[PDB]
Amino acid sequence: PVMVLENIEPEIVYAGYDSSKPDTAENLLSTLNRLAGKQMIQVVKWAKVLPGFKNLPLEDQITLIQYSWMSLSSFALSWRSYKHTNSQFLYFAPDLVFNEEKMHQSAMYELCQGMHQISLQFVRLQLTFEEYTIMKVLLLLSTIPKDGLKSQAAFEEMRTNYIKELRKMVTKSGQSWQRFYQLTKLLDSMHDLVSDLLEFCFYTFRESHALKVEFPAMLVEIISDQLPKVESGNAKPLYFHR
Amino acid sequence: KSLLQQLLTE
Ligand SMILES: C[C@@H]1C[C@H]2[C@@H]3CCC4=CC(=O)C=C[C@]4(C)[C@@]3(F)[C@@H](O)C[C@]2(C)[C@@]1(O)C(=O)CO
Repeated sequence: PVMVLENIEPEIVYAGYDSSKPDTAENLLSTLNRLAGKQMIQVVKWAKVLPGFKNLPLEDQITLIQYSWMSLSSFALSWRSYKHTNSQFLYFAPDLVFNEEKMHQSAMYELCQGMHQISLQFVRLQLTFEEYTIMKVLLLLSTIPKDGLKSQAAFEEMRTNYIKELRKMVTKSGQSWQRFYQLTKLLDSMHDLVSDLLEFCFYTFRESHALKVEFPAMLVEIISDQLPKVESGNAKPLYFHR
Repeated sequence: KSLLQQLLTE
């Protein structure tokens, strides 16, 4: 599956950001949401051809993408931050890199700091691309409905196979045992982060009109379905620890 | 047909 993940890995997406324009929160947040829309088209194309995922019913595929989109987006952001800047900045796109200054102007400074902490962890662990690609699949399968999916057994089989796949990757001991522990603790830490990101996302989505924070059609459809489920307690995060 | 539906059933 590791060779498959390397080939289907989505190419970098440009924000189309103009650096000579004013750094207002409305402009910054709207640019990032339009970027999220373009990135998510690739994410869904990547998901569609994943070994095992293609065997889940379409309704379970939609549920998993709607629950995990924020986690996949933040994890990929930290991956680019690590690979292009050695986790000094938040590399949203090649033409949109956040420093402390942009973080303050985006009106989401603490959440940016929270997303930066994950990039810092990637530098500390010296995360490999192979480890990253399996962890991304585990994030796609990290949240399910409270009453489970339509094909819960098929889901559990796929997820166990990807956990085993991560164990096989780190065994390439002692250090490999500590690595599996550290990579799975890092996966669980995404739940707390994503909970805070979605809180601000849901607020800006509700207050889109007053705030003038644009959302592309891709994000409107996902958030319209996701928001009622999360807010009513229908989401069930899956943890490796606790 | 939603955008997620379209992209998963191409
Ligand atoms: C705090 C939230 C979390 C944000 C997201 C965090 C993860 C992310 C990484 C990217 O590479 C591009 C866009 C996204 C996916 C994002 F940066 C934007 O979409 C804006 C976002 C939703 C947010 O700032 C808003 O709600 C703005 O409305």
